[PDB]
Amino acid sequence: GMTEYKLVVVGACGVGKSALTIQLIQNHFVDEYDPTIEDSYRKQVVIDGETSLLDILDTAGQEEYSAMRDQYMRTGEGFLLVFAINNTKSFEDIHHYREQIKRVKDSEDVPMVLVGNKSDLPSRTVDTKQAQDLARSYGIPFIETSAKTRQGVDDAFYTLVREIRKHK
Ligand SMILES: */C=C\C(=O)N1CC(N2CCN(C(=O)CNc3cc(C4(C)CC4)c(Cl)cc3O)CC2)C1
Ligand SMILES: Nc1nc2c(ncn2[C@@H]2O[C@H](COP(=O)(O)OP(=O)(O)O)[C@@H](O)[C@H]2O)c(=O)[nH]1
Ligand SMILES: [Mg+2]
Repeated sequence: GMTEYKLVVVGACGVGKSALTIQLIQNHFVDEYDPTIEDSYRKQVVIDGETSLLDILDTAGQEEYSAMRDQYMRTGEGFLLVFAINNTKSFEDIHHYREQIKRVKDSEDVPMVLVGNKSDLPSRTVDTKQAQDLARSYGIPFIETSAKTRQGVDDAFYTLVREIRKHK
């Protein structure tokens, strides 16, 4: 059929995973989205002239790391590592998410993008420099987003597709 990318949105509770997903899919900001609901949504896009379908998995719920769940996560082709720029713990968590993804994929070369969300807030506690430097050490792109204003949303997901398209 037509080209498909499975993109998995990860990161701590409350960082804006669901809001980023729904902004990408239907261009509206959701204020309240149940943190236990993990759903996927598919969107037709055109990225660098190539039509494709993005299958976006908005991860949620309990943090349980089992063989079956690992194998399910392994079906993701690229991962958005999302933290919130006003939540230092969510940034500290990022390496844990990354290491679990590498483990399940049996690869140190998995397509990923680091996303600092909630850029519209007055309350930053994570410096852009620190997140850029982390992403550089990982060899992956860094995007800042606001699911509220939509700034950076398409850049984050389309950058992740472009990372997948490099992947050997
Ligand atoms: C407040 C709820 C919420 O938004 N979230 C909890 C946090 N994660 C949800 C998804 N999750 C798991 O399902 C644990 N299993 C698991 C996850 C991964 C990832 C790191 C998500 C890719 C992998 Cl690779 C394997 C397995 O088994 C973690 C916590 C978001
Ligand atoms: N100001 C602001 N609030 C946001 C943004 N993204 C998410 N939120 C709010 O942050 C809370 C958590 O968002 P949610 O999408 O549920 O995060 P998730 O737990 O990672 O799925 C909600 O009240 C959202 O409306 C953002 O970019 N800016
Ligand atoms: Mg959610």
